[PDB]
Amino acid sequence: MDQPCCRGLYDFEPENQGELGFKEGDIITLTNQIDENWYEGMIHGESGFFPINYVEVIVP
Repeated sequence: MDQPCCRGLYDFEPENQGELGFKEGDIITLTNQIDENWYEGMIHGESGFFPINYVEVIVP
């Protein structure tokens, strides 16, 4: 039982299906993944992917 989290350094509005939208300070709960480049998780009530180059995982 463990669900690591991360936080976006820069904001971004979702424009492509499958991706996850968020802003600065937005904490996302990860528990999925696409590849070694972009991960996957959910926020509030939606799922999507978010490359590490846009967030900072708090819990490795």
